[PDB]
Amino acid sequence: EVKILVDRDPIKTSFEQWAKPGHFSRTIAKGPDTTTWIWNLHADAHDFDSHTSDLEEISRKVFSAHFGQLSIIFLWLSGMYFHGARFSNYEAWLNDPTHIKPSAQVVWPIVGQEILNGDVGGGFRGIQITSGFFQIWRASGITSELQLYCTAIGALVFAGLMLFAGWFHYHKAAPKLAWFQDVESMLNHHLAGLLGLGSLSWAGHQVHVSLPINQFLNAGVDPKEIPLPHEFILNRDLLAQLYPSFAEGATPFFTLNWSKYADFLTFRGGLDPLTGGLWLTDIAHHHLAIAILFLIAGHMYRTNWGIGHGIKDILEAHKGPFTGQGHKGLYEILTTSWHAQLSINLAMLGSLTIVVAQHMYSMPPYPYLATDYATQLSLFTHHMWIGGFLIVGAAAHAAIFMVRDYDPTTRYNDLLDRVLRHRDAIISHLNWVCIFLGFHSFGLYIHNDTMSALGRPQDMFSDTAIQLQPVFAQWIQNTHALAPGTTAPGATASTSLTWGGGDLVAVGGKVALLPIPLGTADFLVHHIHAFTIHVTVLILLKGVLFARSSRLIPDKANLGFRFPCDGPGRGGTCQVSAWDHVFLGLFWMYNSISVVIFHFSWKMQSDVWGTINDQGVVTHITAGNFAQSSITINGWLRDFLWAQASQVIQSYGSSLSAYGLFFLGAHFVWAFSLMFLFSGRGYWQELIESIVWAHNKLKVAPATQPRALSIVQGRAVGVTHYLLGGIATTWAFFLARIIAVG
Amino acid sequence: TPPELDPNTPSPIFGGSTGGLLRKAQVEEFYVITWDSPKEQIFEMPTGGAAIMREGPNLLKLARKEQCLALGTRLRSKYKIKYQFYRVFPNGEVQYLHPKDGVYPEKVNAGRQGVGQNFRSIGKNVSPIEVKFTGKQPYDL
Amino acid sequence: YQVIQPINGDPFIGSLETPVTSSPLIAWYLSNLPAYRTAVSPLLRGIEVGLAHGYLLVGPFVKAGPLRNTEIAGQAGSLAAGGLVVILSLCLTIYGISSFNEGAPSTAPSLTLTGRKKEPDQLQTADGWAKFTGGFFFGGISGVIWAYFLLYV
Amino acid sequence: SHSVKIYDTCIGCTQCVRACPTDVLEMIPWGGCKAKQIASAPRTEDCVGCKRCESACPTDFLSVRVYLWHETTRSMGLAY
Amino acid sequence: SVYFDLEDLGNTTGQWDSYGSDAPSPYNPLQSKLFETFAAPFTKRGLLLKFLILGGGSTLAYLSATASGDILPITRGPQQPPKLGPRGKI
Amino acid sequence: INLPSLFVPLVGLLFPAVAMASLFLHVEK
Amino acid sequence: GPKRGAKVKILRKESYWYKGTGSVVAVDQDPNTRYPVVVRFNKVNYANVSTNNYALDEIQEVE
Amino acid sequence: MFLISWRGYWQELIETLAWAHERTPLANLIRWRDKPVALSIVQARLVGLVHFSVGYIFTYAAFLIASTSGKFG
Ligand code: CLA
Ligand code: CLA
Ligand code: CLA
Ligand code: CLA
Ligand code: CLA
Ligand code: CLA
Ligand SMILES: CC1=C(/C=C/C(C)=C/C=C/C(C)=C/C=C/C=C(C)/C=C/C=C(C)/C=C/C2=C(C)CCCC2(C)C)C(C)(C)CCC1
Ligand SMILES: CC1=C(C/C=C(\C)CCC[C@H](C)CCC[C@H](C)CCCC(C)C)C(=O)c2ccccc2C1=O
Ligand SMILES: CC1=C(C/C=C(\C)CCC[C@H](C)CCC[C@H](C)CCCC(C)C)C(=O)c2ccccc2C1=O
Ligand code: SF4
Ligand code: SF4
Ligand code: SF4
Repeated sequence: EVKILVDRDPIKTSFEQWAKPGHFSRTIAKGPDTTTWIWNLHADAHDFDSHTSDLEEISRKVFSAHFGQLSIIFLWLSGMYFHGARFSNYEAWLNDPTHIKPSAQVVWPIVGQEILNGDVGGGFRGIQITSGFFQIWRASGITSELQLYCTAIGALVFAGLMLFAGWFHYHKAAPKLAWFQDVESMLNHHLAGLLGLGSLSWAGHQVHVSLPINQFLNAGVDPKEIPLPHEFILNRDLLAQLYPSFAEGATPFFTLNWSKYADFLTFRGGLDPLTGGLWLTDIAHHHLAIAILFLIAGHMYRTNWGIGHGIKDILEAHKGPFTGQGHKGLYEILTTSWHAQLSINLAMLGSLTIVVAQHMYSMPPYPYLATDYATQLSLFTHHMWIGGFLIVGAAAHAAIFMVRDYDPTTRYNDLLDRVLRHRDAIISHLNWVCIFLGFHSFGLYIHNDTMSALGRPQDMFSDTAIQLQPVFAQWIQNTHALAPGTTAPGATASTSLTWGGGDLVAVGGKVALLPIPLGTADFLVHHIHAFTIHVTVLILLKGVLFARSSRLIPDKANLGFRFPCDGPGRGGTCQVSAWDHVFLGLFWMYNSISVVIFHFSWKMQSDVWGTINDQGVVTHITAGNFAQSSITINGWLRDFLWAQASQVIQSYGSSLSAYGLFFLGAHFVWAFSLMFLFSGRGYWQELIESIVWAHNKLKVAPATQPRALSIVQGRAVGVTHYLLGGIATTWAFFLARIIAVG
Repeated sequence: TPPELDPNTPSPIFGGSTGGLLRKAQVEEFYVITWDSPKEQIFEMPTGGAAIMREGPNLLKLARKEQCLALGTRLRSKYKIKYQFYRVFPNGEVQYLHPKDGVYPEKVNAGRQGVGQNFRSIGKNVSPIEVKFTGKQPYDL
Repeated sequence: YQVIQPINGDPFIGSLETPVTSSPLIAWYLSNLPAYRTAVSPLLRGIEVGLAHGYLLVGPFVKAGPLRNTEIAGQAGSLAAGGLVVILSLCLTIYGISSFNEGAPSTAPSLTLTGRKKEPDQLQTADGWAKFTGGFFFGGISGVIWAYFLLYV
Repeated sequence: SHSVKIYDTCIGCTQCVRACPTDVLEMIPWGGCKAKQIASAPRTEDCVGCKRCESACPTDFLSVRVYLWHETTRSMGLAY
Repeated sequence: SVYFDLEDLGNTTGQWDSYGSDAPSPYNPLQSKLFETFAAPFTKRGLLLKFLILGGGSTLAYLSATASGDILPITRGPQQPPKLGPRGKI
Repeated sequence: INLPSLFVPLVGLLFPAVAMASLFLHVEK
Repeated sequence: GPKRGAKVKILRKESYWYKGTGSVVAVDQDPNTRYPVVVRFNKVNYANVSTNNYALDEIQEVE
Repeated sequence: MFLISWRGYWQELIETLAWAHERTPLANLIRWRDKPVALSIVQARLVGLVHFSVGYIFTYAAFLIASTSGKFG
């Protein structure tokens, strides 16, 4: 019987706990004897499992926490809209999107930083933004700064509401555990109410506000001269002038004469030639269909009426000869353990962010986006990074479940057990396939470097020597290019210009998109991707599968999820914990994503982006050198890194100088991590002994005894500074490069 | 007191895994742990996976002594059950290992002679130069 | 019915019995390989193994080697294959010298799946391994020569 | 094998013995401390050298000490 | 229904021959005699080692010392006139 | 160029083979 | 020996509080006790311990 | 690599590889005489430092000689 369950006033609201650091932990609440205390206070702050054993209290904590997060995000959006209204060149940009650089940040004039306010156009001086907000705002039909202001106020209000909701649902009316456990209902409401009504109502805004205003903008009429959005709702005559379907109102909808609505609900595909973005009509139709799909999907699970599936039933129905009991027991696991859920959701959300990156490069959804190379590069890189991080997190919390929540005596599952019983085979096979992949991908590169160095280019792996064609990908390309004529008749063009066949979409003299050629170089990089991903998976999966025990450490589970080791014995057992596997997996994720974004950058600058001359002459940014240059490590070293770092290294004395500063700073932080990664806390402790002596000599030794960081924190600081450094380096490199030569 | 005898008692219910014995058991040595369970019940295997201990006598062969003391520790701590374990050589010989004198080493028991006990504080160890060119270590004195 | 069972019924031996490991087709296949002819002279086994391996070895050397696009492709590739045959024979030889003492008996299993006693493979002895290596060299070179003949004569 | 030594600063809290994962240490009668007992290491052939015992010892300085020495298949924690 | 036996430590520790067959020689008798007589010299591991090392080195030295210029560019040598160094140096 | 064609493969292939085999047998004994 | 609550200097070289001062808690009168002098310190050691046993020749009453 | 990742990870990995070898037919016929284990902690530090130093020296040597002799001042 699914219903609203809530406890009234579980926790009194008082600043008393604010004045007592570490209140959540009986150990930390006692106070500091050494400095280590401090770090612990922050490390275990959000580890609610180590706070209480009660699943209910934890669930409440996470719920209000989520409200806090949403509040923060609303405040963030509020900031973006407000800065877009008060400190930007957005209207000017609307007047001329093809020759004005998007800027929504200005700096104050002190210590010379005024130079950062550069000539972005529109009679405005500031920092060029690469978030892509301007194209969103144009797509939403926003024309004035006033509307941006109003959206900012709305977002601020929503921030207040989310914060209050957090306080309310923690201190005043806190849901019961059964409420959180109503997964059938939660799934129904999230499928139908969130996504369904979300894309439905959004389709509403698109059909009533986006389409008309954008039609006007594309027509060329001055934005101020364009009718306000509410008028298109009040006066249906305007929409009728733009799309005659509205003359018949909602009649063809109910009478099933949907063909009449082909004016604003299309299925053309490809890109709009005068904007370089997907057709907004296609987008509106897309959101309508999606809305229907999710709406019907949200009626799958049984709640307070007979109809509907039971999750446990569907799970217990799937069991084979190879797997025995199958998915039985998983419902209980996934309705009592937050870490399992977090694992699944992190893996899938990360993967989703990755697919978002790819789909947004290859099918530009916003007007004047494809030709804003800075924005595209930025979006791709950003979402790729977010994805990778979320995935590593999925590994972490999978392992955390494996150590803290797994209990085969009370919550047994056959699949998990069987996985555990042949983990050696799984990990060994992953190992082998990783070595094979490494050899047969990187080894090709080294082979090429050697042959090239020895004066034997005819012995290389390339398109002009020993060819390794991506036949399968080429076939998929051709198939997807010929699809509109055969297997998708209702579609006018392809879903993306990047497919093997097609024309070329250009906007304002710049290339928006064109068919992307795939050769030996692409085979090579793709197999590098497969390799790096496989290694990352090797590390993480090994980490979670051996989190509880191994032949080396039979009782590793009792040591916890996060611990440095089990001593120098057994030959040495450093980094045996699953946490340390998350730690190594982070480095490998960094590696993989780095080579991925380099792949994207070089390929785009070489074979896609660039200017287009009259009669159809396309001049790319790096003139198609990829196919010949990316086949050796030296090519990446010289033609990519060395050649393209030019913009960042000579950005001094201009508006892009901050990128030079960040280039150097990031290199510095990266190197700085190596001190932590390469060393150990014993040395630091003894050094600290000497320094402490010096402080005692002058009566200035603190009561909170100065301690070297723990082994684990040394590792965490190490990997954190390593990632921050490397990623920020590629950040500065990318942005300076693409902003200067774009 | 005489050590426990080692007969052929039934093994726990388990579908088999890849974490069991290897060639070391055949050529060098393996181990055997026995216990007496009040009922049929699930326990986690030291080598990974879940097994079912039967009621009465149970005998499990493992690859390392550490696995044996691990499992035994989990038995005594979780299931409140006494355990023993032995080492087994390829020739067939069995060596009784734990608990050595019938009493757990945590609690004192008369009869045990000291091994490796230095009757001096740790700081009073001689410098390495004192033992140069000898076979002795400063902690062997 | 279930598909995966403990190895030979023993759930505490570090392996599992799957269709890949133990099914009639694969079992018959492996048991008929020269390596598992546990009751025959290791010399003949060596001849077969070396023959097959040298024969396959001729392929990739000829087509992928540095002289693949020259009139002297077959000679070069086959020679290289013979070279690898020699090197691998050297490897096998030192493996035999290092692993088995002339006095030491067979280290091969002396039991079957059923549990009955049988004569240990003489492949796991010094003399036996030496014979196997001789067979790998003879058969290796012979296989290279034969493949080269079929390919270019 | 590794070497394990007990020193007379031992106060017989037995923490090290119940910390060993391979049953190396044990408690024997003694008169040097109030607890009437001292630690002992009769089975260092099974010692892996993890040093959990040292991490369990309360005394300053340690009354149990592990000197990693000759390396064997048992001390390497190998199961193969 | 047990798997522990002191008298039979072989079955206890899974020391089985999983795929070894007790079948007699399936090979060609004439070819068997051929190989048993002709491949015999290489069945002495010391002599085989000496023969493979010395013979292999000898062969390598042969094909190396007599390598044609049409095979190895290193034996053919330079065929174009030399270029002058950066600072007018030979 | 005459001698190098003899000595180079001698030191680069034969010598390390002999040495590695010898050291292998020595260390394995 | 020294009285209870007496401020003593540590003479044991391998002690965390070597050359430092602590307070006497109790002295074991059993002559078989090798380290009777129970001492407590203001700061904990690397093992989070604030108390330790010493011998008569390992403490020095000062003020 | 040798400086950042430490022993236990590799030791366990190698354990799974040892299992892999003892359970792979044909390859089963070949067995090691010295048990495969992960490098020791100190050994790891040394090997890591060695790769680091060699890389350092060789890289800077190549740059030095190439940049200088490429133009000869
Ligand atoms: C994440 C969102 C975000 C970010 C990164 C920024 C960033 C910026 N804003 Mg923007 N802003 C935002 C949201 C954001 N804003 C929102 C939602 C609004 C609407 C209210 C604004 C309205 C706004 C205006 C009107 C201006 C800016 C300006 C700026 C710039 C200078 C900031 C400054 O120096 O403040 C001033 C610095 C301080 C106030 C420092 C005091 C910090 C105190 C001492 C900390 C005390 C700790 C304590 C716990 C915090 C208070 C808690 C409180 C509950 C009591 C900087 C780029 C300026 C600008 O861009 O000029 C060209 C500017 O004029 N912002
Ligand atoms: C506004 C009045 C108010 C007061 C007096 C309290 C008081 C309390 N809360 Mg409650 N709560 C409130 C509002 C309030 N809350 C709101 C608005 C929410 C929704 C977020 C919650 C949700 C909530 C949860 C889930 C929990 C509490 C808990 C508590 C108790 C301990 C918390 C504590 O002392 O740490 C004080 C914490 C801080 C001073 C840090 C604030 C952290 C902010 C909000 C995060 C955002 C910072 C952001 C990242 C900026 C970083 C910038 C840059 C440096 C990176 C204490 C009685 C805890 C409890 O009862 O334990 C048994 C507990 O688990 N509260
Ligand atoms: C889906 C979101 C999400 C949520 C809710 C959690 C929640 C949790 N994680 Mg998980 N995790 C996630 C994603 C998430 N994680 C991701 C994406 C990764 C990959 C990096 C991980 C990898 C991971 C590890 C390895 C561990 C956790 C742990 C935890 C638990 C304790 C967290 C804590 O208290 O730290 C307090 C929060 C901090 C100390 C924040 C500081 C983090 C760095 C310093 C900030 C980075 C700098 C920033 C980018 C820029 C700085 C600019 C300037 C300030 C210099 C908590 C349940 C821990 C645990 O024990 O679980 C039981 C744990 O050991 N997580
Ligand atoms: C690791 C990737 C890789 C690959 C695929 C190649 C491939 C090649 N190299 Mg290159 N090389 C590499 C890395 C690689 N190299 C690196 C990193 C360097 C720097 C040290 C070099 C330096 C180099 C030089 C100096 C030369 C080559 C040459 C060659 C060519 C001939 C090689 C040869 O004769 O071997 C023989 C090939 C084999 C023995 C094949 C064995 C593998 C088989 C397929 C295994 C089959 C297993 C089976 C599928 C499993 C199931 C069994 C079941 C069916 C029964 C060949 C195209 C030569 C050339 O001129 O190229 C044009 C040459 O002169 N390489
Ligand atoms: C000791 C320093 C030294 C070094 C670094 C070199 C280096 C070289 N020699 Mg030269 N060589 C040397 C001394 C040295 N030589 C001396 C003193 C003689 C007179 C006997 C020669 C006679 C010689 C000839 C005829 C040729 C070379 C050639 C070469 C080149 C190829 C390597 C080779 O095959 O030589 C082989 C070297 C020898 C046969 C003589 C060395 C014998 C000494 C007495 C023992 C050395 C043992 C050594 C220290 C052990 C190190 C390994 C150990 C640590 C494991 C290489 C640049 C070849 C060449 O120039 O190609 C372009 C070539 O054809 N060398
Ligand atoms: C440092 C010493 C050294 C020397 C002198 C050589 C010499 C050679 N290598 Mg290289 N190689 C070396 C080290 C060396 N290698 C190392 C360290 C690596 C790994 C980085 C390689 C990786 C490599 C690859 C992948 C390839 C070579 C190849 C070659 C041959 C050049 C291609 C050619 O056109 O020749 C012409 C070659 C022939 C016409 C066929 C050669 C047949 C030989 C001479 C028969 C010898 C038989 C005899 C039993 C050898 C036993 C020696 C042993 C007992 C010591 C040439 C013989 C190529 C090759 O072997 O082509 C077949 C080739 O593909 N090498
Ligand atoms: C951007 C942004 C924002 C804003 C937002 C908005 C503005 C929203 C809106 C929203 C909306 C405005 C929504 C709406 C919705 C509606 C709906 C969802 C409706 C539905 C309906 C229906 C579904 C119907 C049905 C029916 C039919 C069809 C017939 C029969 C009867 C009935 C009636 C049942 C904020 C500030 C937050 C923040 C910042 C960002
Ligand atoms: C450098 C380094 C340290 C030393 C780093 C330390 C001790 C970090 C602490 C440094 C800060 C600056 C001390 C905290 C400062 C206080 C907050 C006081 C602030 C004073 C104001 C002026 C800001 C380790 O402890 C360590 C441990 C394990 C592996 C590697 C390493 C390692 O590489
Ligand atoms: C990769 C890695 C391994 C795995 C590496 C292994 C097992 C070494 C394998 C090397 C192979 C066998 C040979 C490699 C080729 C060498 C060039 C051989 C040189 C031999 C000299 C005598 C010349 C560890 O064991 C390890 C241990 C502790 C900390 C870090 C690490 C670590 O990072
Ligand atoms: S982590 Fe530090 S302490 Fe723990 S084992 Fe590795 S080295 Fe020894
Ligand atoms: S080191 Fe580990 S194993 Fe050796 S004795 Fe101390 S605790 Fe027992
Ligand atoms: S821990 Fe230190 S003190 Fe306690 S018993 Fe073992 S040795 Fe004696």
